[PDB]
Amino acid sequence: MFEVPITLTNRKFAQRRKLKYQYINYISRRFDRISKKSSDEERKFWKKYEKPEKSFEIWRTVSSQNKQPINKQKMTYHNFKKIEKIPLRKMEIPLLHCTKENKLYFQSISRGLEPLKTSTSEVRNYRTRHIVTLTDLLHLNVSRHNWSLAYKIFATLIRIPGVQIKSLWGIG
DNA sequence: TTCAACTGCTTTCGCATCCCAACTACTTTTCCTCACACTTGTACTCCA
Repeated sequence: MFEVPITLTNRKFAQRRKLKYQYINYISRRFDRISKKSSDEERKFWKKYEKPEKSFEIWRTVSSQNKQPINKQKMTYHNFKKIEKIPLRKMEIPLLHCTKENKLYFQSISRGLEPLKTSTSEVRNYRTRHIVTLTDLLHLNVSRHNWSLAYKIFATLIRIPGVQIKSLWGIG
């Protein structure tokens, strides 16, 4: 349930985000050439946005000049399936080089259908399996205001290698 | 018959642009663990 302090990575997750952010670069360019009639591939993505670094989300005052008139002309299904088609053409040949469940992912996440499999569950590393165990027992006693026990879990969690700042300072 | 620059000399011992590095990333090195499609009979009756 609770967040874990692991620097966990797998090839199926390194691909499935890269399989996603490779695609998004093409469909972003395609949206602006139809707006013109009217290469890490993820390092290239975040150059469109400013990472907030103070808050989670870049919140912004509103009663100011950051306002806009509402755009009138809206989407339809006929324009959406023709603006995605040419990015869906070029994507299909790297879709057969990637693994089929990464390929099952991008087929599923492009029609809606967010993933229901959370990444810290199938990792099965036996050391992360205790790091997932301890942090769900760490928060559970802090939830239950049991402090001599949640001390003991927290003293044991910081000694297991690979744990982060996340557990460290927050519940001081 | 004079003005104005070129001129060597003050002491006496001893003191005294190129490289490197940081951290976080991404990647390669491979080795190990199984599945996915194909096929002949046999089984349960099928129509003669």
